[PDB]
Amino acid sequence: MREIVHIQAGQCGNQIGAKFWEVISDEHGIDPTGSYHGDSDLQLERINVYYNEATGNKYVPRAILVDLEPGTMDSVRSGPFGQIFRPDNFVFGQSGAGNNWAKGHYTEGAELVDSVLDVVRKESESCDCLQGFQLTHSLGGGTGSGMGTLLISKIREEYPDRIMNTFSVMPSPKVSDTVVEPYNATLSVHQLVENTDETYCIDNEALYDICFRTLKLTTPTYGDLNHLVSATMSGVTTCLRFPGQLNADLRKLAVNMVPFPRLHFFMPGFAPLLTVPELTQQMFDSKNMMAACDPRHGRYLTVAAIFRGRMSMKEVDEQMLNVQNKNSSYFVEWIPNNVKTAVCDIPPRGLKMSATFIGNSTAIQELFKRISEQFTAMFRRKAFLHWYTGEGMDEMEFTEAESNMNDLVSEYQQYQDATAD
Amino acid sequence: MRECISIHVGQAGVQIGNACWELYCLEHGIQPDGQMPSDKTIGGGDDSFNTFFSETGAGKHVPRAVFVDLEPTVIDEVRTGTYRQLFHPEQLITGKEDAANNYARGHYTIGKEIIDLVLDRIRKLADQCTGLQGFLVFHSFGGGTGSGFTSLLMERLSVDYGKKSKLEFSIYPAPQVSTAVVEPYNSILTTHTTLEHSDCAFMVDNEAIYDICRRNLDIERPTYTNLNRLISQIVSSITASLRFDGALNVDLTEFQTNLVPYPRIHFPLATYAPVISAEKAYHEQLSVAEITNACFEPANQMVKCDPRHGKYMACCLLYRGDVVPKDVNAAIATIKTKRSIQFVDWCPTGFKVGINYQPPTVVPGGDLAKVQRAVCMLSNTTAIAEAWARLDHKFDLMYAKRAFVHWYVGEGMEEGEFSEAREDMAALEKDYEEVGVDSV
Amino acid sequence: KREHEREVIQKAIEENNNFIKMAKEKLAQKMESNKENREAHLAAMLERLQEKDKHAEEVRKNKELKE
Ligand SMILES: Nc1nc2c(ncn2[C@@H]2O[C@H](COP(=O)(O)OP(=O)(O)OP(=O)(O)O)[C@@H](O)[C@H]2O)c(=O)[nH]1
Ligand SMILES: Nc1nc2c(ncn2[C@@H]2O[C@H](COP(=O)(O)OP(=O)(O)O)[C@@H](O)[C@H]2O)c(=O)[nH]1
Ligand SMILES: Cc1cc2nc(/C=C/c3cccnc3)sc2cc1C
Ligand SMILES: [Ca+2]
Ligand SMILES: [Mg+2]
Ligand SMILES: [Mg+2]
Repeated sequence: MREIVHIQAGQCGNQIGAKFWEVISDEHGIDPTGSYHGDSDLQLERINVYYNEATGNKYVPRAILVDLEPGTMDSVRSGPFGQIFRPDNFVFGQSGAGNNWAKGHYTEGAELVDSVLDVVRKESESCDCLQGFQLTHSLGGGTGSGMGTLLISKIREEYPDRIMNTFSVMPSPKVSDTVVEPYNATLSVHQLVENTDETYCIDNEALYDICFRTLKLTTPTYGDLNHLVSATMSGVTTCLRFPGQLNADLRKLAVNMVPFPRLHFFMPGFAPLLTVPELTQQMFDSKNMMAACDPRHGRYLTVAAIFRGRMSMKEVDEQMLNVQNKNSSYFVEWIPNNVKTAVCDIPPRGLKMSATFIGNSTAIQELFKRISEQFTAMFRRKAFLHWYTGEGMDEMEFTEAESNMNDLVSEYQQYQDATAD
Repeated sequence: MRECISIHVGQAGVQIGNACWELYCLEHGIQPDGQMPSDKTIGGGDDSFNTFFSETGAGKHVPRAVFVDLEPTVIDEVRTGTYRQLFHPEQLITGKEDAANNYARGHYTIGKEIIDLVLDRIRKLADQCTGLQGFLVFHSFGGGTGSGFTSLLMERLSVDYGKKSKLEFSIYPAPQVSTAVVEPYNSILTTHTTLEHSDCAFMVDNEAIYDICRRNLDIERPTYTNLNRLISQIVSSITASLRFDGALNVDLTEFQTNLVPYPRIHFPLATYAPVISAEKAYHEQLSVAEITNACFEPANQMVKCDPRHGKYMACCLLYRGDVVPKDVNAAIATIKTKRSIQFVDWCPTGFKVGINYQPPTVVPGGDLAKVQRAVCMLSNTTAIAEAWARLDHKFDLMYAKRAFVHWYVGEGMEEGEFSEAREDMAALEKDYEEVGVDSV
Repeated sequence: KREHEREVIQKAIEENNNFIKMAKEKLAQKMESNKENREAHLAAMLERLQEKDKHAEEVRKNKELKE
């Protein structure tokens, strides 16, 4: 009854989108053929949230695969859980984006956006009561950044009273594809701030550091990074896909997490990378964050913690109270009881118990400051601007995007320095 | 005659309704199919339990109740539960999309789309009454439906039924079981709005009930099921006079006369005893004296506050079970010479006593022990204003930064509604100070 | 005394009726004020999105005037 429409755009968006459906199908007991062969009825109670029930008791993912080139999307169809997706929901172009945000948002991506919207309507009208949308994409590319943010704007027109969430992947020089990524990121953020309700900052720099320093991987691949993304996305969607003490949809989740409309960029966390005190302490550890930001360099506006597996509910409450007392300074005082806790009985694959962290911290300004620093370093010398001005853009639009993100940083700092008295 | 219609709003209201109506059926010997073998009068009757149960030609005893929620998952469990045959489908009303913990969605955006249907269903119940006494509304403070839709309902009920009595059972938000951060907003908003539309409201602090379940029932982590079964016992005690006939029985409206000195001062403090497990109640009988003493222990109150630091304007003792006046009077006399019971100078200090001979019942598989006697104290104390104070302070912390307010403005509300609601609370807290001050 | 008895009971009716009248009017005011506010909120939101369309068309037009 509470459906979610999933959309994935660009290379990064599809690959992390593919891994997402792989992990959650395993948890809901769905084979690549689309049939159910689980063992628990708790795997099907909220199955309609991400899956459609078609002819032959098949569970087809309510997902829409978008890209401007057949390359990445063809790998999905050939890869595991490839035949489970609805073939008509495959909407791909040919000309490509060439890692250009302008081509994604204005030129190439705009020529394909209508054919994508048609697939969105078909999926949305089949919903009893649509919660909203979730988008997986990168901000440092062309299609996922340009056309990804374009899709958001167009959906906002047809579905203004629906929740629009994104799993955005932040660009990093450690895993840098091109060099023009700070531009694409800044332009993407300029759109995300205005047209999204919730945004999960999946920072690539954080993913690389976890794989290298913690997971001991000298040469991290995208498969290694996406393993962290899949586990994280699986965790933040747990309370939505599974029956528990928490009865809330995307909207109710946003109400408790977003105190101010613009400040809706969350810091994902996961543990481990085993007792409840240990699990809790690691969950708040800065080395377990999927965003390269130290929460002890800022303050928490709101926090959402999710525990999975069979454990002591009493002990969970004790440890969540214990961490707030010992770290009171890192939680704003003008928002009483800003830390909420959910518990699911069903653990992730391979683990006895785990914990997923969703933090709305002002320390995330460090992520934006990093992008802005890289942005202004190129924009002050007008580097590679012909890629964008050639598509119709002008320097004014670049300055506006820069000014908006710089404002966002000032806003996070304002509420960080804010006091009760 | 003297029928009472119950209305259960939102998740908290509905699930508490489940516990109460299950408990009622056990007290009156009503089977889950609605049959009552003891009821000899087939088709109807003027018995005391008929104030809460209507009768059909087939001998089915139907609750005079309406369940309303803006989303279906909670009431759906009632439709498929043990007592599914008890309620006619029309009594169970659901929407598709909830209020998302937003007062505005519950009162305006979503609520307006179902409010006419709800009133119509309520009208169908009222038309079956030969002398409708009033309404009992069960809701939470913190939920968008329980706050927003309730206030809309209370407003409409004042129009459709004039000054016909409306009583509230309200769930006061507590961090231990709360999963919403904007509950102080919704609480202040709904309290301001229903204030002039409610004749009497019994607040239930979830933290108070949470503590009692942990302390007195040895429950490590109390669930909603744990809380509600305890809450139902208090509700049963309060409504016992309406549902049972007795010689020593005192009508609730008669207690209400003493409980409400001024229209806005209509929030009684409820205290219940004994709350004890089967292990601890074994070979240990609790007398009238002991359970009466427990009423003046703050750890047994439905609301966390300190009556010792306030003043009494009324004190009612609602006994049920093996209880005679002699023992009550002796127990009261002992208490009056030991406890810190201080009355305001403008009202008598006597204790109004009622006794229902029907002994308490427990739900099978519950934690509460089967006791021979129980008592619920309803007192009007200025100390209950502390509950307003804690809630108002949480309100001020967030509103000073306008936190989460955009969720309300986006659904059509104005900042003026927030400030207006807060000022009303300010006056209310001020009202409780004024009534406690001595005369000239 | 008889006419006083009349005045009291008709004062009770008058006050009860005024309470219903006020409640009905206050509620009608609020539901109307809310409807206007929520519509204006969505009107402003769509107008911004329709402004992005105007800007997007100028972008494609600006590129067209370069070929
Ligand atoms: N005592 C008790 N409190 C409850 C119960 N269920 C919910 N609550 C409380 O109600 C508050 C949240 O409001 P809900 O009633 O759950 O939500 P709702 O009324 O359905 O409103 P929406 O979900 O926003 O549409 C929280 O503070 C909970 O602690 C219950 O079964 N018993
Ligand atoms: N974690 C992760 N990041 C990716 C993946 N593919 C691309 N990226 C990141 O996304 C950025 C490039 O975006 P891209 O995928 O080319 O977007 P596109 O142009 O729409 O296809 C680079 O900075 C990469 O670090 C992936 O599979 N996993
Ligand atoms: C308070 C709270 C909030 C919360 N929000 C979650 C995220 C849901 C989601 C899933 C997919 C896309 N966008 C959002 S999990 C969660 C758990 C708690 C306790
Ligand atoms: Ca009968
Ligand atoms: Mg690429
Ligand atoms: Mg609800």
